[PDB]
Amino acid sequence: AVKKFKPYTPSRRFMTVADFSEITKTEPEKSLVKPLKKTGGRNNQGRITVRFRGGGHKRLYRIIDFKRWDKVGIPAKVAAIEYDPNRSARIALLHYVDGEKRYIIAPDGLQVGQQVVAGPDAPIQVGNALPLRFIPVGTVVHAVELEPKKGAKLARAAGTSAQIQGREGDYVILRLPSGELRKVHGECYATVGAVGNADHKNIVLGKAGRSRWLGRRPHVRGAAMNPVDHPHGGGEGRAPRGRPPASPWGWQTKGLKTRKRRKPSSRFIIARRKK
Amino acid sequence: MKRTWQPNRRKRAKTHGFRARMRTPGGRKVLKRRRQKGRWRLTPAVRK
RNA sequence: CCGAGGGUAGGGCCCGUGACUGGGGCGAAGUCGUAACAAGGUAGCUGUACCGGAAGGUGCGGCUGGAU
RNA sequence: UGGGAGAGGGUGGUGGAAUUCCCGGAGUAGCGGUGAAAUGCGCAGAUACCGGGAGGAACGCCGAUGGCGAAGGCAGCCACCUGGUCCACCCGUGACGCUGAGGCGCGAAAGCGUGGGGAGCAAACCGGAUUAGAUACCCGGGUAGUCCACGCCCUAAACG
RNA sequence: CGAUGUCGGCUCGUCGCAUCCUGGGGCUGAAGAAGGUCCCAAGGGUUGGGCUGUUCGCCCAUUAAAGCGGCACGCGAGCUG
RNA sequence: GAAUGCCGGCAUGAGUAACGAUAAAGAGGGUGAGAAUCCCUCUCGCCGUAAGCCCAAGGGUUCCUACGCAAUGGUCGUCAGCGUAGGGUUAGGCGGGACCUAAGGUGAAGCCGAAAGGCGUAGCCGAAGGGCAGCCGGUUAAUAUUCCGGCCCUUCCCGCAGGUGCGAUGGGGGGACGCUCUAGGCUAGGGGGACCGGAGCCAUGGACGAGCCCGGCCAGAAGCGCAGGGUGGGAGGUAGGCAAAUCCGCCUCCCAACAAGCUCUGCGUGGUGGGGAAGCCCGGGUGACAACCCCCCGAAGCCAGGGAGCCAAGAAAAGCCUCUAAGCACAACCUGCGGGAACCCGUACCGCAAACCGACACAGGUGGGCGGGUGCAAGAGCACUCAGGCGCGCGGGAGAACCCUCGCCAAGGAACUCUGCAAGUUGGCCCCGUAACUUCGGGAGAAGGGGUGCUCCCUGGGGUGAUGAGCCCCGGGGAGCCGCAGUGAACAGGCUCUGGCGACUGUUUACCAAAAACACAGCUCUCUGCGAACUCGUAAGAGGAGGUAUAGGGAGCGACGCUUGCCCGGUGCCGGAAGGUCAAGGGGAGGGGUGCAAGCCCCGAACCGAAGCCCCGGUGAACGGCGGCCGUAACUAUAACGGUCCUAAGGUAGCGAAAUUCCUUGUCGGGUAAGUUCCGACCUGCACGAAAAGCGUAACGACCGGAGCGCUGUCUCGGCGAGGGACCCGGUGAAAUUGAACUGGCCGUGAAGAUGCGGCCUACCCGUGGCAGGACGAAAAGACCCCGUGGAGCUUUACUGCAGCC
RNA sequence: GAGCUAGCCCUGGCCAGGGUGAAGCUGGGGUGAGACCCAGUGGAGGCCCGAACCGGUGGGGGAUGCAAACCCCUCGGAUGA
Ligand SMILES: [K+]
Ligand SMILES: [Mg+2]
Ligand SMILES: [Mg+2]
Ligand SMILES: [Mg+2]
Ligand SMILES: [Mg+2]
Ligand SMILES: [Mg+2]
Ligand SMILES: [Mg+2]
Ligand SMILES: [Mg+2]
Ligand SMILES: [Mg+2]
Ligand SMILES: [Mg+2]
Ligand SMILES: [Mg+2]
Ligand SMILES: [Mg+2]
Ligand SMILES: [Mg+2]
Ligand SMILES: [Mg+2]
Ligand SMILES: [Mg+2]
Ligand SMILES: [Mg+2]
Ligand SMILES: [Mg+2]
Ligand SMILES: [Mg+2]
Ligand SMILES: [Mg+2]
Ligand SMILES: [Mg+2]
Ligand SMILES: [Mg+2]
Ligand SMILES: [Mg+2]
Ligand SMILES: [Mg+2]
Ligand SMILES: [Mg+2]
Ligand SMILES: [Mg+2]
Ligand SMILES: [Mg+2]
Ligand SMILES: [Mg+2]
Ligand SMILES: [Mg+2]
Ligand SMILES: [Mg+2]
Ligand SMILES: [Mg+2]
Ligand SMILES: [Mg+2]
Ligand SMILES: [Mg+2]
Ligand SMILES: [Mg+2]
Ligand SMILES: [Mg+2]
Ligand SMILES: [Mg+2]
Ligand SMILES: [Mg+2]
Ligand SMILES: [Mg+2]
Ligand SMILES: [Mg+2]
Ligand SMILES: [Mg+2]
Ligand SMILES: [Mg+2]
Ligand SMILES: [Mg+2]
Ligand SMILES: [Mg+2]
Ligand SMILES: [Mg+2]
Ligand SMILES: [Mg+2]
Ligand SMILES: [Mg+2]
Ligand SMILES: [Mg+2]
Ligand SMILES: [Mg+2]
Ligand SMILES: [Mg+2]
Ligand SMILES: [Mg+2]
Ligand SMILES: [Mg+2]
Ligand SMILES: [Mg+2]
Ligand SMILES: [Mg+2]
Ligand SMILES: [Mg+2]
Ligand SMILES: [Mg+2]
Ligand SMILES: [Mg+2]
Ligand SMILES: [Mg+2]
Ligand SMILES: [Mg+2]
Ligand SMILES: [Mg+2]
Ligand SMILES: [Mg+2]
Ligand SMILES: [Mg+2]
Ligand SMILES: [Mg+2]
Ligand SMILES: [Mg+2]
Ligand SMILES: [Mg+2]
Ligand SMILES: [Mg+2]
Ligand SMILES: [Mg+2]
Ligand SMILES: [Mg+2]
Ligand SMILES: [Mg+2]
Ligand SMILES: [Mg+2]
Ligand SMILES: [Mg+2]
Ligand SMILES: [Mg+2]
Ligand SMILES: [Mg+2]
Ligand SMILES: [Mg+2]
Ligand SMILES: [Mg+2]
Ligand SMILES: [Mg+2]
Ligand SMILES: [Mg+2]
Ligand SMILES: [Mg+2]
Ligand SMILES: [Mg+2]
Ligand SMILES: [Mg+2]
Ligand SMILES: [Mg+2]
Ligand SMILES: [Mg+2]
Ligand SMILES: [Mg+2]
Ligand SMILES: [Mg+2]
Ligand SMILES: [Mg+2]
Ligand SMILES: [Mg+2]
Ligand SMILES: [Mg+2]
Ligand SMILES: [Mg+2]
Ligand SMILES: [Mg+2]
Ligand SMILES: [Mg+2]
Ligand SMILES: [Mg+2]
Ligand SMILES: [Mg+2]
Ligand SMILES: [Mg+2]
Ligand SMILES: [Mg+2]
Ligand SMILES: [Mg+2]
Ligand SMILES: [Mg+2]
Ligand SMILES: [Mg+2]
Ligand SMILES: [Mg+2]
Ligand SMILES: [Mg+2]
Ligand SMILES: [Mg+2]
Ligand SMILES: [Mg+2]
Ligand SMILES: [Mg+2]
Ligand SMILES: [Mg+2]
Ligand SMILES: [Mg+2]
Ligand SMILES: [Mg+2]
Ligand SMILES: [Mg+2]
Ligand SMILES: [Mg+2]
Ligand SMILES: [Mg+2]
Ligand SMILES: [Mg+2]
Ligand SMILES: [Mg+2]
Ligand SMILES: [Mg+2]
Ligand SMILES: [Mg+2]
Ligand SMILES: [Mg+2]
Ligand SMILES: [Mg+2]
Ligand SMILES: [Mg+2]
Ligand SMILES: [Mg+2]
Ligand SMILES: [Mg+2]
Ligand SMILES: [Mg+2]
Ligand SMILES: [Mg+2]
Ligand SMILES: [Mg+2]
Ligand SMILES: [Mg+2]
Ligand SMILES: [Mg+2]
Ligand SMILES: [Mg+2]
Ligand SMILES: [Mg+2]
Ligand SMILES: [Mg+2]
Ligand SMILES: [Mg+2]
Ligand SMILES: [Mg+2]
Ligand SMILES: [Mg+2]
Ligand SMILES: [Mg+2]
Ligand SMILES: [Mg+2]
Ligand SMILES: [Mg+2]
Ligand SMILES: [Mg+2]
Ligand SMILES: [Mg+2]
Ligand SMILES: [Mg+2]
Ligand SMILES: [Mg+2]
Ligand SMILES: [Mg+2]
Ligand SMILES: [Mg+2]
Ligand SMILES: [Mg+2]
Ligand SMILES: [Mg+2]
Ligand SMILES: [Mg+2]
Ligand SMILES: [Mg+2]
Ligand SMILES: [Mg+2]
Ligand SMILES: [Mg+2]
Ligand SMILES: [Mg+2]
Ligand SMILES: [Mg+2]
Ligand SMILES: [Mg+2]
Ligand SMILES: [Mg+2]
Ligand SMILES: [Mg+2]
Ligand SMILES: [Mg+2]
Ligand SMILES: [Mg+2]
Ligand SMILES: [Mg+2]
Ligand SMILES: [Mg+2]
Ligand SMILES: [Mg+2]
Ligand SMILES: [Mg+2]
Ligand SMILES: [Mg+2]
Ligand SMILES: [Mg+2]
Ligand SMILES: [Mg+2]
Ligand SMILES: [Mg+2]
Ligand SMILES: [Mg+2]
Ligand SMILES: [Mg+2]
Ligand SMILES: [Mg+2]
Ligand SMILES: [Mg+2]
Ligand SMILES: [Mg+2]
Ligand SMILES: [Mg+2]
Ligand SMILES: [Mg+2]
Ligand SMILES: [Mg+2]
Ligand SMILES: [Mg+2]
Ligand SMILES: [Mg+2]
Ligand SMILES: [Mg+2]
Ligand SMILES: [Mg+2]
Ligand SMILES: [Mg+2]
Ligand SMILES: [Mg+2]
Ligand SMILES: [Mg+2]
Ligand SMILES: [Mg+2]
Ligand SMILES: [Mg+2]
Ligand SMILES: [Mg+2]
Ligand SMILES: [Mg+2]
Ligand SMILES: [Mg+2]
Ligand SMILES: [Mg+2]
Ligand SMILES: [Mg+2]
Ligand SMILES: [Mg+2]
Ligand SMILES: [Mg+2]
Ligand SMILES: [Mg+2]
Ligand SMILES: [Mg+2]
Ligand SMILES: [Mg+2]
Ligand SMILES: [Mg+2]
Ligand SMILES: [Mg+2]
Ligand SMILES: [Mg+2]
Ligand SMILES: [Mg+2]
Ligand SMILES: [Mg+2]
Ligand SMILES: [Mg+2]
Ligand SMILES: [Mg+2]
Ligand SMILES: [Mg+2]
Ligand SMILES: [Mg+2]
Ligand SMILES: [Mg+2]
Ligand SMILES: [Mg+2]
Ligand SMILES: [Mg+2]
Ligand SMILES: [Mg+2]
Ligand SMILES: [Mg+2]
Ligand SMILES: [Mg+2]
Ligand SMILES: [Mg+2]
Ligand SMILES: [Mg+2]
Ligand SMILES: [Mg+2]
Ligand SMILES: [Mg+2]
Ligand SMILES: [Mg+2]
Ligand SMILES: [Mg+2]
Ligand SMILES: [Mg+2]
Ligand SMILES: [Mg+2]
Ligand SMILES: [Mg+2]
Ligand SMILES: [Mg+2]
Ligand SMILES: [Mg+2]
Ligand SMILES: [Mg+2]
Ligand SMILES: [Mg+2]
Ligand SMILES: [Mg+2]
Ligand SMILES: [Mg+2]
Ligand SMILES: [Mg+2]
Ligand SMILES: [Mg+2]
Ligand SMILES: [Mg+2]
Ligand SMILES: [Mg+2]
Ligand SMILES: [Mg+2]
Ligand SMILES: [Mg+2]
Ligand SMILES: [Mg+2]
Ligand SMILES: [Mg+2]
Ligand SMILES: [Mg+2]
Ligand SMILES: [Mg+2]
Ligand SMILES: [Mg+2]
Ligand SMILES: [Mg+2]
Ligand SMILES: [Mg+2]
Ligand SMILES: [Mg+2]
Ligand SMILES: [Mg+2]
Ligand SMILES: [Mg+2]
Ligand SMILES: [Mg+2]
Ligand SMILES: [Mg+2]
Ligand SMILES: [Mg+2]
Ligand SMILES: [Mg+2]
Ligand SMILES: [Mg+2]
Ligand SMILES: [Mg+2]
Ligand SMILES: [Mg+2]
Ligand SMILES: [Mg+2]
Ligand SMILES: [Mg+2]
Ligand SMILES: [Mg+2]
Ligand SMILES: [Mg+2]
Ligand SMILES: [Mg+2]
Ligand SMILES: [Mg+2]
Ligand SMILES: [Mg+2]
Ligand SMILES: [Mg+2]
Ligand SMILES: [Mg+2]
Ligand SMILES: [Mg+2]
Ligand SMILES: [Mg+2]
Ligand SMILES: [Mg+2]
Ligand SMILES: [Mg+2]
Ligand SMILES: [Mg+2]
Ligand SMILES: [Mg+2]
Ligand SMILES: [Mg+2]
Ligand SMILES: [Mg+2]
Ligand SMILES: [Mg+2]
Ligand SMILES: [Mg+2]
Ligand SMILES: [Mg+2]
Ligand SMILES: [Mg+2]
Ligand SMILES: [Mg+2]
Ligand SMILES: [Mg+2]
Ligand SMILES: [Mg+2]
Ligand SMILES: [Mg+2]
Ligand SMILES: [Mg+2]
Ligand SMILES: [Mg+2]
Ligand SMILES: [Mg+2]
Ligand SMILES: [Mg+2]
């Protein structure tokens, strides 16, 4: 439930921040953090390959368990729910009765001090993880494996969820966060419930500075450049695009589909995305 | 104002030094060329 | 010391006036259409919304002060 | 204290009918629409028929000249939370009442903000007819909206 | 074109006379006063402002008058820009 | 003999400009062949959050001493960062290595690439980060946490004693972390003292004083005291921490809990060891048996891994501790004690600068620490001044024009000018008071105004301490004194009204543009289901991202408010398994060459045959576009209305002579005595218009317009004054430029603007200070224009290719 | 060749003093409970004034310079992109 500020500065007008109500522990589990290497959007050549990145706050990566089938049948307790600067979602700290500690991404409604567990015989209860073939049709579900034992790939971002639409042979049918209908293998694990922090998208950065804190450097328009730099470059005074709107590298950028045609997963995508 | 020469011994050695030249094909030909020319010093002097 | 009042500066209220502008009332025989009164020829009125030279039209919901 | 009727309200669930779309089957030359038509859709296989699926909205019969609320209003079904009311017994308090400027709250539709949702419908808008014209009535499309959540708006032939 | 800096202003003048004023005249449809027109005349004089980069022009208040041109549209090894 | 030729030499400009911050000098005495310039003394001035002191980088002997002055030094030189020589840098504890990791680099495994080579896990390397044991004083001409003195401490080896399941590159704990605000107690540092110590002083009217001036400390092991940090204890279970595990993690149980105890650090004290001023006398001796105490102020530093709040969520690895595994338990480790052992490199000097980077002893640039006092509200601001350091390596005169920097100005007060450019004005603090509008924060320091010093008296609260004195910190009241003036000097907003543009803080053309440009939160379209799209790369491999549609890419628009209309014919993109066209390939009717012949060989129709294009649809916050003519109303004028042609459709709301209006200073109104600008309107909008967004918008702006008030040397209109130059004398001494020159005016002429030709007029020879009309003056082989079948950047439905993609 | 400059990476450092006074919290009022109002506490911010530091707005000087971008006066930012 986003928090607002009074207009005591020009930027505090519209700036909004998360309420951080669900957070119960404010410094990470030391055995589960390792250093995040900030890249600046530069590859092993030294070259920028993703423009306008860098200069954001320092961060520690928190190792997340995206393969909960790791520990079938061993219950765990929800110790605490923490802030994670590396994703939109919040994370949950789990004390397994095993003695082992892990992070998972926190689903909406998950309360501290509750048991969660993983496996075929798991309860259809928020926080548990099962293969998709054991989850009742109609159930919303997150952190879904796209292939068996390859790791949770789908529905991870804050507020996101997938719904099971039916089964077909070894496969189940999911509606992705995007609206796409896709067959996903039954043996793929997924956690019942939606991801939490759904008010995430209602956050208003409020000023240029908050963008810079997030590692986002200023974005310069093609129209603001010269012909040497960009298709939209140049022109005496302001100028309409004067050609079909294009990226820096010339390909069209209003409508041009770019999904590779002969991709093998096409056999598994029933219906392309909504909206 | 601030001019272009801002001497720094580590910088100098690690950039123009003997070992730097030897690591690169281009570097070795530089040494080869300066020897052929008879340069008294193949590499910039730096006190290390 | 107070003190008429004079002076500097900033406010509040009222009246008069102002290029131009908004609609309003009125005016024997102008122009366009015909919205309402008959089921007025699409029943009408209605709050609202959007649209249209103009009356009006349409949507949503409501009233009979609606004919048969 | 003991009982009763009820679409009174809020929350979470859930059922079938139907419309549209999507895949499959079977099948051919038109379907749709009107006062009559045209636009529109259809040999790129439509309409009509069968099976499968997705989704939203509204709840047929019961249903009434019915019932509930202070009004606006409220209609599938289930459960939970909650308001008002009526009747019986004649038990308790002992005038504790009526009204009510201000205040406060509720307040159909439309409309507004932020998210979502979107089948059908349908302002605007487009097209086809009609017409002297037709910024309409009629036909084919169609976006807000109509639906949900939270927050505003506070109007009405809010009427008995 | 192996460069003759190009508007206007400011400063500093100097010259022409086809004379704006002052001096001398003839004609007048010159009563006087004040004008008109032409002639002689370059000695001196020929204002302060509003507007615009402006030259020019319009306008305000004056004035005897508020003249017109040349000097590389005088003058940037003098200034401004 | 010419090439703005090349190399060298030497002229001209010229004894000219200049001699590098306007912080400033004067005398006396030395030294010497020679002295404004070297040494000494006295006086004077400048810096003093430095122009002082200590590190770091870079520099590399510049350091100290003696002897020197040819050159270097912008003059001089006896001096020197200069020449010659000799001397000088001392570490187990400081810094680096024999320790650890960061980005990055390298790289057994492995991957990739014609070659060269590119990747790459572990590992290795890599520092101003982690870790780790030395403080005070003395000494040299020059080194010192290094030598010496005092008091401390680390590691390694060996030995002894005591204790223990010892043992690891493996497991675990720890190291280990942000921003802002901040408590308690200390220390650094500082102010005061009528107390303690001191050579002395009494002046010129007064003072022998509770007088002036000087100083009143530093280090220190154990122990102790004060203040902090860190940290629960036991037991049972145990499937996790990739073997094991008594450790760690998880569960249960008992006790403990704002504590205590244990431990660790800071501070105080502490055996002891040091230091110790003014002044006098010659760096030293005295002072001196120096004294070494009290009160106050007090950190940003210490306790520290403290506490609180916040979102943007804040390195690693070793040292260290614990657990065990092989192995070994004659060992091995732990603790205490003792002796022994302890290596390599740096160490001089400069270091906001004459020793570094700028060709220079160059008004520029250069990271970290200390940076005293008094006053001004605070402070690192400002003025003065301590310690300390300097007077900036040409001087002496003169007292012109003119230039620079500065001071003042009668009356007027923007009349200056493109423009109040510039300079005035205002100026700090305290109190009073403060408008439209607003998004309710603001606008606001709005505007405007009163106060401000010193003396005496009364009184209120706080910190310290003790509750009191003293000291220090905030105040209130009354009565007086002086001057032109009390933030008396120095530092320290002029203000208001009204438009345009951009929401805002930010960003930009290093070196002519800071803006209305870029960015920006925010809105929209679009792509992307993850081995994502996209990007770099031949590739492997990377980024994307250890992210997963509330995410990532691309594009436009640009807070917010109210909105964003019509056109899909064309171009783009999107959908359409049909039809048309369609390459290699399939097919082989039917031909051709050759051979005696089997055969060998070549051409080859129909028909099958992808993407692409055609064709059918969709789609504008996709590329884009959004009409003409004629007529019509009962005064006129004007047309709500009509006719017709065309288009894919004919500009909607809002706005409009505009950052857009050509005609144009449109016309009217406002403001002015006067207004091509400005502001408000009108609308025949040459040629606004809705995300290359339309119309508004409080706040903001070193943006660009217009007006007013205040005040002014901007101006009428100029005057005087100061200093640094310009001038004269002594010293040193450039520069571009230059065919040679014995280099006048007019009117002509001449390749059309003549010192140089003609006629005339004028003119004795040579300089110095000045002014800029000419020498078509200097500088730059015109940057405009053209020319060259010259060049380069850029564009596209120019041609032709290539990457990439299908 | 990134010892200048531009961006990013890793690791350190710096920002005198003064002003404004958001949320929250406490207390008081308020109501059925609330919203909310007032005071105190608090110390937010691409907040305000202003040194260091980072800049380079206007003007003057300089123009064979002290300087191949400097000097003076003035001005922008100064807890943040
Ligand atoms: K040109
Ligand atoms: Mg807000
Ligand atoms: Mg508010
Ligand atoms: Mg939360
Ligand atoms: Mg919280
Ligand atoms: Mg770790
Ligand atoms: Mg990373
Ligand atoms: Mg790499
Ligand atoms: Mg990119
Ligand atoms: Mg980048
Ligand atoms: Mg999170
Ligand atoms: Mg699958
Ligand atoms: Mg968002
Ligand atoms: Mg970040
Ligand atoms: Mg962004
Ligand atoms: Mg941009
Ligand atoms: Mg551009
Ligand atoms: Mg541009
Ligand atoms: Mg380029
Ligand atoms: Mg190109
Ligand atoms: Mg291009
Ligand atoms: Mg373009
Ligand atoms: Mg352009
Ligand atoms: Mg442009
Ligand atoms: Mg243009
Ligand atoms: Mg455009
Ligand atoms: Mg175009
Ligand atoms: Mg294009
Ligand atoms: Mg592509
Ligand atoms: Mg999809
Ligand atoms: Mg630089
Ligand atoms: Mg150089
Ligand atoms: Mg550097
Ligand atoms: Mg170095
Ligand atoms: Mg270094
Ligand atoms: Mg270096
Ligand atoms: Mg470097
Ligand atoms: Mg290198
Ligand atoms: Mg090297
Ligand atoms: Mg080679
Ligand atoms: Mg080789
Ligand atoms: Mg040699
Ligand atoms: Mg070399
Ligand atoms: Mg009077
Ligand atoms: Mg009043
Ligand atoms: Mg009306
Ligand atoms: Mg009439
Ligand atoms: Mg009618
Ligand atoms: Mg009709
Ligand atoms: Mg009708
Ligand atoms: Mg019309
Ligand atoms: Mg309509
Ligand atoms: Mg058909
Ligand atoms: Mg067919
Ligand atoms: Mg649906
Ligand atoms: Mg019925
Ligand atoms: Mg009774
Ligand atoms: Mg309502
Ligand atoms: Mg719709
Ligand atoms: Mg809407
Ligand atoms: Mg009724
Ligand atoms: Mg020329
Ligand atoms: Mg020449
Ligand atoms: Mg020339
Ligand atoms: Mg006369
Ligand atoms: Mg005359
Ligand atoms: Mg002219
Ligand atoms: Mg002229
Ligand atoms: Mg004119
Ligand atoms: Mg006269
Ligand atoms: Mg003239
Ligand atoms: Mg001319
Ligand atoms: Mg001309
Ligand atoms: Mg001229
Ligand atoms: Mg000039
Ligand atoms: Mg000129
Ligand atoms: Mg000249
Ligand atoms: Mg000249
Ligand atoms: Mg100009
Ligand atoms: Mg010759
Ligand atoms: Mg030549
Ligand atoms: Mg030569
Ligand atoms: Mg020579
Ligand atoms: Mg020679
Ligand atoms: Mg010579
Ligand atoms: Mg000479
Ligand atoms: Mg001369
Ligand atoms: Mg000179
Ligand atoms: Mg000089
Ligand atoms: Mg100076
Ligand atoms: Mg000074
Ligand atoms: Mg003297
Ligand atoms: Mg002297
Ligand atoms: Mg001398
Ligand atoms: Mg001498
Ligand atoms: Mg001396
Ligand atoms: Mg003397
Ligand atoms: Mg000082
Ligand atoms: Mg300093
Ligand atoms: Mg040197
Ligand atoms: Mg010499
Ligand atoms: Mg000499
Ligand atoms: Mg000699
Ligand atoms: Mg010399
Ligand atoms: Mg010199
Ligand atoms: Mg001598
Ligand atoms: Mg030495
Ligand atoms: Mg030692
Ligand atoms: Mg060794
Ligand atoms: Mg190769
Ligand atoms: Mg290395
Ligand atoms: Mg180190
Ligand atoms: Mg660290
Ligand atoms: Mg050490
Ligand atoms: Mg010690
Ligand atoms: Mg050691
Ligand atoms: Mg170990
Ligand atoms: Mg840590
Ligand atoms: Mg950590
Ligand atoms: Mg923060
Ligand atoms: Mg101490
Ligand atoms: Mg003090
Ligand atoms: Mg006394
Ligand atoms: Mg003293
Ligand atoms: Mg001590
Ligand atoms: Mg175990
Ligand atoms: Mg043990
Ligand atoms: Mg003695
Ligand atoms: Mg500090
Ligand atoms: Mg600390
Ligand atoms: Mg802490
Ligand atoms: Mg590491
Ligand atoms: Mg044994
Ligand atoms: Mg032990
Ligand atoms: Mg060794
Ligand atoms: Mg040393
Ligand atoms: Mg030093
Ligand atoms: Mg400096
Ligand atoms: Mg320094
Ligand atoms: Mg020096
Ligand atoms: Mg230089
Ligand atoms: Mg010097
Ligand atoms: Mg002192
Ligand atoms: Mg002050
Ligand atoms: Mg001097
Ligand atoms: Mg100086
Ligand atoms: Mg002199
Ligand atoms: Mg003189
Ligand atoms: Mg000066
Ligand atoms: Mg005076
Ligand atoms: Mg005056
Ligand atoms: Mg005035
Ligand atoms: Mg005045
Ligand atoms: Mg003026
Ligand atoms: Mg003037
Ligand atoms: Mg100007
Ligand atoms: Mg002042
Ligand atoms: Mg106000
Ligand atoms: Mg006002
Ligand atoms: Mg306003
Ligand atoms: Mg307000
Ligand atoms: Mg202020
Ligand atoms: Mg007073
Ligand atoms: Mg006094
Ligand atoms: Mg006392
Ligand atoms: Mg100020
Ligand atoms: Mg006012
Ligand atoms: Mg801008
Ligand atoms: Mg701006
Ligand atoms: Mg704007
Ligand atoms: Mg705006
Ligand atoms: Mg903006
Ligand atoms: Mg902006
Ligand atoms: Mg700022
Ligand atoms: Mg520039
Ligand atoms: Mg440039
Ligand atoms: Mg430039
Ligand atoms: Mg540049
Ligand atoms: Mg340049
Ligand atoms: Mg400039
Ligand atoms: Mg510009
Ligand atoms: Mg600026
Ligand atoms: Mg820009
Ligand atoms: Mg922009
Ligand atoms: Mg917007
Ligand atoms: Mg979209
Ligand atoms: Mg590429
Ligand atoms: Mg990664
Ligand atoms: Mg508004
Ligand atoms: Mg409106
Ligand atoms: Mg179109
Ligand atoms: Mg189309
Ligand atoms: Mg199209
Ligand atoms: Mg034959
Ligand atoms: Mg077009
Ligand atoms: Mg076009
Ligand atoms: Mg329209
Ligand atoms: Mg509209
Ligand atoms: Mg107009
Ligand atoms: Mg006008
Ligand atoms: Mg306009
Ligand atoms: Mg314009
Ligand atoms: Mg225009
Ligand atoms: Mg024109
Ligand atoms: Mg005009
Ligand atoms: Mg014009
Ligand atoms: Mg006019
Ligand atoms: Mg008018
Ligand atoms: Mg007027
Ligand atoms: Mg007009
Ligand atoms: Mg435009
Ligand atoms: Mg505005
Ligand atoms: Mg505004
Ligand atoms: Mg600004
Ligand atoms: Mg500005
Ligand atoms: Mg003015
Ligand atoms: Mg003057
Ligand atoms: Mg003077
Ligand atoms: Mg003389
Ligand atoms: Mg001489
Ligand atoms: Mg000399
Ligand atoms: Mg000659
Ligand atoms: Mg001659
Ligand atoms: Mg001569
Ligand atoms: Mg002559
Ligand atoms: Mg001629
Ligand atoms: Mg001539
Ligand atoms: Mg002559
Ligand atoms: Mg001749
Ligand atoms: Mg002659
Ligand atoms: Mg002749
Ligand atoms: Mg003559
Ligand atoms: Mg002379
Ligand atoms: Mg002369
Ligand atoms: Mg001349
Ligand atoms: Mg001249
Ligand atoms: Mg010439
Ligand atoms: Mg000339
Ligand atoms: Mg000349
Ligand atoms: Mg030149
Ligand atoms: Mg040439
Ligand atoms: Mg040429
Ligand atoms: Mg040239
Ligand atoms: Mg030409
Ligand atoms: Mg040609
Ligand atoms: Mg040719
Ligand atoms: Mg060419
Ligand atoms: Mg070029
Ligand atoms: Mg080319
Ligand atoms: Mg560097
Ligand atoms: Mg700061
Ligand atoms: Mg204040
Ligand atoms: Mg307060
Ligand atoms: Mg609090
Ligand atoms: Mg600020
Ligand atoms: Mg400047
Ligand atoms: Mg100025
Ligand atoms: Mg240059
Ligand atoms: Mg220059
Ligand atoms: Mg300067
Ligand atoms: Mg200054
Ligand atoms: Mg300032
Ligand atoms: Mg500031
Ligand atoms: Mg500050
Ligand atoms: Mg910060």
